[PDB]
Parts: sequence; C-alpha cells; structure tokens
Amino acid sequence: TYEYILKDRAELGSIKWQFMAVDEAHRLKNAESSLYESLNSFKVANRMLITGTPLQNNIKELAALVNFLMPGRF
DNA sequence: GCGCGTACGTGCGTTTAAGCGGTGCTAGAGCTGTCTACGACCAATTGAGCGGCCTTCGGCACCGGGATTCTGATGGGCGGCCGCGTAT
Repeated sequence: TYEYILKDRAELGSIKWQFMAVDEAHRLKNAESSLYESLNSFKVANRMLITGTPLQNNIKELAALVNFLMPGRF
C-alpha cells in the first residue's frame, strides 16, 4: 500500500527490484511529495504507469510523469 | 505517634480521535510602485509655568457672665439642770 511505503522505507529499500507497476498513479500529481521522492529511491530498472490521469490541466503532471521515469527529458 | 479511612495509582480491556502524509483552494501576507500629506526644522513673539513669598476665613476645642440653689451662724421661747443659797 501507499502508506506502507512511507512507513517502511528501510525494509523495502534494502531489496533490489527491476519492475514497478502501479494502479491509479494519480498520486504523483505534484513532484514535491513524499511518495514521488520515495519511489525514486528504489534502485529499479524498468517502470510502468497504468492510469488515466488528466495530463492537460497542469504541465507539472505530464512533466512529472516524464522525468519520473526518464530523468533529463523536458 | 498512631490509627482510621478512603482516595488515588496501577492494570486491562474497550474505545475514541490524534497524528500521518495526500491533495486542493484561495486568502491573506509581502512585495512593489507612485503621491503627497504631515512632521521635522529654523524663525520671532508671547504667556503659561516655576520659585519666592506670605493670606484669610472657618472649624475644633477650649471658654464667659449672670441668675439661682444649697449650706452656715443667728435667736426668741418653752423646758429642763438638780444644786448652792438666803430667810424664818
């Protein structure tokens, strides 16, 4: 669960991962949240976002989903 | 010191609401930008304010004069002294 990530970061962070999937990924609307920086701490290889959030009301949402998986792109 | 009483500490179970991190929204602080009113400053004149000096009537508490009330020597008259004293 989302709260179990913020509550337990040392147990899940000490394990290596390679694939990450999330349903209803609208929680990453702002790039200044604890979950946004928390998911970026896990050393993974590939990610996958399965959601249908409106990426047109704010550019920080689409850009947040761009740099969330590809750090460097605009 | 001692003794009576009971209330408050310690426990468990039940229960209730803080704390967490999640998002959204807009209000109200903070910044910013132009104008100008109100306060500082310098001037000259004026009387409120301070030192210097002594004021007057009213109120607390001691006072003042005059009629009136109570105590003391005075005094004739009715009675009692029984004891020295003159007359036959």
